[PDB]
Amino acid sequence: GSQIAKEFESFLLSHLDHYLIPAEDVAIFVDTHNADHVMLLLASNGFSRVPVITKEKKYVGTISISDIMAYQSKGQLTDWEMAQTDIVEMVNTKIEPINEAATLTAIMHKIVDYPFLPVISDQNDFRGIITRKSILKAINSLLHDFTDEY
Amino acid sequence: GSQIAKEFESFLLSHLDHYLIPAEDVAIFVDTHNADHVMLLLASNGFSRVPVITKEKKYVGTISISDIMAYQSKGQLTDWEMAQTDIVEMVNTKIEPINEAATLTAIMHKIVDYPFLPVISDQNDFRGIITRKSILKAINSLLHDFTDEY
Ligand SMILES: Nc1ncnc2c1ncn2[C@@H]1O[C@@H]2COP(=O)(O)O[C@H]3[C@@H](O)[C@H](n4cnc5c(N)ncnc54)O[C@@H]3COP(=O)(O)O[C@H]2[C@H]1O
Ligand SMILES: Nc1ncnc2c1ncn2[C@@H]1O[C@@H]2COP(=O)(O)O[C@H]3[C@@H](O)[C@H](n4cnc5c(N)ncnc54)O[C@@H]3COP(=O)(O)O[C@H]2[C@H]1O
Repeated sequence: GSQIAKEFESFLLSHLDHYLIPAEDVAIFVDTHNADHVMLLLASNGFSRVPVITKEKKYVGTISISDIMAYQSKGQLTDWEMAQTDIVEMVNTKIEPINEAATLTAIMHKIVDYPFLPVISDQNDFRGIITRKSILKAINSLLHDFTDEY
Repeated sequence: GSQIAKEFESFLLSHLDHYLIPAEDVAIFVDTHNADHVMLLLASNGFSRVPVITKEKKYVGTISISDIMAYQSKGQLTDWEMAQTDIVEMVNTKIEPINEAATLTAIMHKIVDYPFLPVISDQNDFRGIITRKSILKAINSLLHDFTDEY
């Protein structure tokens, strides 16, 4: 009864960096890379959607193969033309990044609509991502601790 | 302290049907439908991956636009040829469906690797799906109840 409630206080008031997949371990795209090779790398990494950053590691947005395809068809561009265009042009900006100072309660409410959230500093530096898998793993470790009592 | 632990017992020992998105509300494909229109409907529903069922509502597998594209390129098939082929040929069978009698602990451990799980009966009837969003919403309602005390 007692130890159960405090484990939740220590969970709810815990830091965001406990659940973060650091920027080094996040497959990203530099906004100046060509679109044809991005379509190629996305087929090799296997991720449906990845973050887009600048050379200074500043957050721009996210990209998927769908985004690249929508741009090519909307602009009627050829395959060769795409290999001469950078990602900036077709970058998705719909996902609003979360600050690294964000509460875990604030994470819980946002991660219900997003498979992942990109994490930024106050100066728009890319810090990594919060995935639903990371949060789900944290919930499972917590439940693992309450099955110890009864 | 007291009311906290029982809410978790009632959560952990709860039925799967509390978190299920019933079969009626799941966008599916009938295994005999043409592949070209499936590529079309997948662009209208917006789901990255959906279940594939038979006319008798028996579970077959799942489909995505990637699966359709991989089949067309691997078989070198033309656009018109795809409109004359049914989904059965390119159906993904990697996701193992969960029984409707499955424990919520068993759900927790499986939903960490899968955005969704297709739910089946003992006779392979499709019952619906368990999404990560459904589980994440259930965790949030639970945390909402413990913030009431302190
Ligand atoms: N290489 C792999 N090995 C093992 N399991 C894999 C995997 N690729 C995908 N999955 C599984 O599929 C889920 C959805 O993947 P998706 O690529 O659509 O969606 C992913 C992707 O868009 C992004 N993501 C995850 N890890 C990433 C990373 N290290 N770098 C860049 N983006 C990442 O976050 C979304 C949600 O991720 P999450 O981990 O919660 O959930 C992942 C994970 O459970
Ligand atoms: N039309 C829409 N309206 C609002 N939010 C939307 C949406 N489409 C996608 N999302 C959001 O994106 C998440 C990942 O979507 P995705 O299409 O890749 O992946 C989905 C899709 O493959 C499947 N799914 C969810 N609901 C479905 C349904 N009613 N019929 C068929 N498949 C469904 O389960 C996966 C995980 O679903 P989940 O709900 O946890 O997570 C969803 C949801 O949070």
